[PDB]
Amino acid sequence: LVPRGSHMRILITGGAGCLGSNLIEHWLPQGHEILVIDNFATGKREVLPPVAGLSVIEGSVTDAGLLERAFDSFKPTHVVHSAAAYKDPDDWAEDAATNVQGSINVAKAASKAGVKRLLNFQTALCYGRPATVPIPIDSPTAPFTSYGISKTAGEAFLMMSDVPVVSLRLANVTGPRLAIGPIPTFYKRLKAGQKCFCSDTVRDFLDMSDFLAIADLSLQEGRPTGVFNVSTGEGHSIKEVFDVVLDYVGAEPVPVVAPGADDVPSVVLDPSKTETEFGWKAKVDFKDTITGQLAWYDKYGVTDIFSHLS
Amino acid sequence: SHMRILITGGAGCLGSNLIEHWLPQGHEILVIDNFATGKREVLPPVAGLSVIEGSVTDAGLLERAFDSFKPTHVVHSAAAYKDPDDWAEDAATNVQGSINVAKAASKAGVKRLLNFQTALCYGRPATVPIPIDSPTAPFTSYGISKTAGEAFLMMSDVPVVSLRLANVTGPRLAIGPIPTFYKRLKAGQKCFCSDTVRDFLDMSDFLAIADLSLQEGRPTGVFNVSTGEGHSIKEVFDVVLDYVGATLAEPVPVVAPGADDVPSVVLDPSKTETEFGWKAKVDFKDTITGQLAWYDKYGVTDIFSHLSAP
Ligand SMILES: NC(=O)c1ccc[n+]([C@@H]2O[C@H](COP(=O)([O-])OP(=O)(O)OC[C@H]3O[C@@H](n4cnc5c(N)ncnc54)[C@H](O)[C@@H]3O)[C@@H](O)[C@H]2O)c1
Ligand SMILES: NC(=O)c1ccc[n+]([C@@H]2O[C@H](COP(=O)([O-])OP(=O)(O)OC[C@H]3O[C@@H](n4cnc5c(N)ncnc54)[C@H](O)[C@@H]3O)[C@@H](O)[C@H]2O)c1
Ligand SMILES: [Mg+2]
Repeated sequence: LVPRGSHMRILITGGAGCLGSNLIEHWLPQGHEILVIDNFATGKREVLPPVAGLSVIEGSVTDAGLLERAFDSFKPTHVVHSAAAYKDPDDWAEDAATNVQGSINVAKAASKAGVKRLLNFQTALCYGRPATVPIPIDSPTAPFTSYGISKTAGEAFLMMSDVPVVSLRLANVTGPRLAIGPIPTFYKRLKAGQKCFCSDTVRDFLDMSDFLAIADLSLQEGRPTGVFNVSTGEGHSIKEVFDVVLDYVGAEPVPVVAPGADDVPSVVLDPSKTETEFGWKAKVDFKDTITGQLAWYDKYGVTDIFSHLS
Repeated sequence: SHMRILITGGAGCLGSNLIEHWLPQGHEILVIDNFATGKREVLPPVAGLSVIEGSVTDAGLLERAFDSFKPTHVVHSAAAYKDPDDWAEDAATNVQGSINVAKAASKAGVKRLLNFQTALCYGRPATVPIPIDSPTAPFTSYGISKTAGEAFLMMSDVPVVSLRLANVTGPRLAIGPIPTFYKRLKAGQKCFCSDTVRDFLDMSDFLAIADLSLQEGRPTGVFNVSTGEGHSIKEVFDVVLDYVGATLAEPVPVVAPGADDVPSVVLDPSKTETEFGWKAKVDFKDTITGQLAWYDKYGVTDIFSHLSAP
């Protein structure tokens, strides 16, 4: 039915996570039909209320029969692959099963089911220690952690698919229900009057609204396929983030501390090919990105369970 | 210098040739193999040799093998590759299998783990001969899963050597251009050579570096194993023609390489020479000729054992 001429039946793996739930909140009010598959390893049941147009299967992308049955009953036109394992750096076996084998399973099931477009999200950890920052899209993959090695292979399998695939390599995305990293940490700590420390690292940040716009473009028939960096292309230090929080919240000068052994000095993506090929560009700058995150904390707390669905 | 060696994939070409080299020296050897491609004939019931039939994907089986056998050394030679559409098997054997082998070896406190890597990990190289610090950029099921496998092994606390190998020739090689030209030329069938360049390594040179790799105090990490010289498939053909003594009814056509066929894959072994002091001794003509001489004696067979069975 609606939206007229472009109703999607969207199968979203990992739909109970941050990105998944934010996409559901974006698409469901438009009339799209959504099916989520999640094992609740990190995602939350509370972000998936029993509303019309939304179904939820508690299961794993590693379970290939659960997937064939779900693709067969639901008949999606589109797939968003957002399921990932990462929480235990030493559980290589779970990373490989979810991130490699689960990607392969989704790919095979999508191809059989005839889906029009498949959207995957890739961690910038795929680049490992880059030689060039901002990282060009044609830079090699060079992961050196369980999460990066497994995601790298996952993406590589997906790119062999006969289904048109977009894999978005992502900046640190901010928005509703983000509850980890420097933004919430500096916010809670500064309100608690606790000592903060800034890693001596450059990172990039993307506002949820800009993430949503490229996700929309990525699922349109006829649009480009392949791997794409999604960023403003600007990098900001952890200290710069801290400074925005401090001023926002209104509290000895903060020490610049690290970086840890496995911490890459600078990770900032070059989005130039994505601008060219999609005509997309990130509209929300750094200050507004962090500020809107902090504004969300003021209203709902540092929580990962506040649903904007009725 | 007595070794208790656990060899996964020991029924295959490299594994079985290793066993023939090491078992006469008094080493105790356990093989784990699922016989996907390796043959039961190459592993006779002799003193010093144990065979468990099973998969590196089976974490339970592996734990029980490492516990009972207590290896001092591990040679990880198991790989899946035969069906390029069977991504799930490639990922299970090559990624999960490598992870199970790494974890089990770590737990059992092995002195040294030896891995073999396909040059498909390099994808389409930017520089030939391929430097050892070149990126991994695989684009096939076999190259992707093996790349991930090796990367997981490199995260082990056990000392690891991973050898990126030229095309190894020796007893029981029954695939590739060498046996194909030998058989076809003797039968009067038309041959064609792809216009590609490759490297070839005699078994004797392979045994030498494998030996060095298993010795305490030796270097660790990734290494290219090669003469460092490349030869076209036409050059291989030419050696086979002359050796077989055939007369051609038309010149061999040299044809443009396939879609997925990398034009030139030759490895630069300099770091291996620097750190190991190893250098490949057998030149191209002698390497090809030694393969053809083996076929003259035994035929193109992968079931002839050089071990003396009771
Ligand atoms: N949020 C970011 O800024 C960011 C940056 C780079 C890449 N990514 C990628 O985007 C995707 C979503 O990230 P997120 O930030 O929303 O994280 P998230 O932890 O909130 O993950 C999404 C979900 O995956 C689920 N999951 C894990 N294993 C599963 C399994 N085997 N079967 C089904 N579901 C499973 C979790 O329960 C979770 O809800 C991931 O692939 C991640 O690697 C995110
Ligand atoms: N021979 C070469 O020139 C060459 C070149 C580069 C890399 N390598 C690497 O060297 C290693 C051995 O190669 P090969 O030429 O001997 O090939 P091979 O096919 O003869 O041997 C691989 C062996 O692994 C076994 N196997 C497959 N899946 C298994 C599983 N799940 N559990 C246990 N065993 C399993 C097969 O039965 C087979 O005996 C492989 O890792 C390969 O990728 C070989
Ligand atoms: Mg092989």
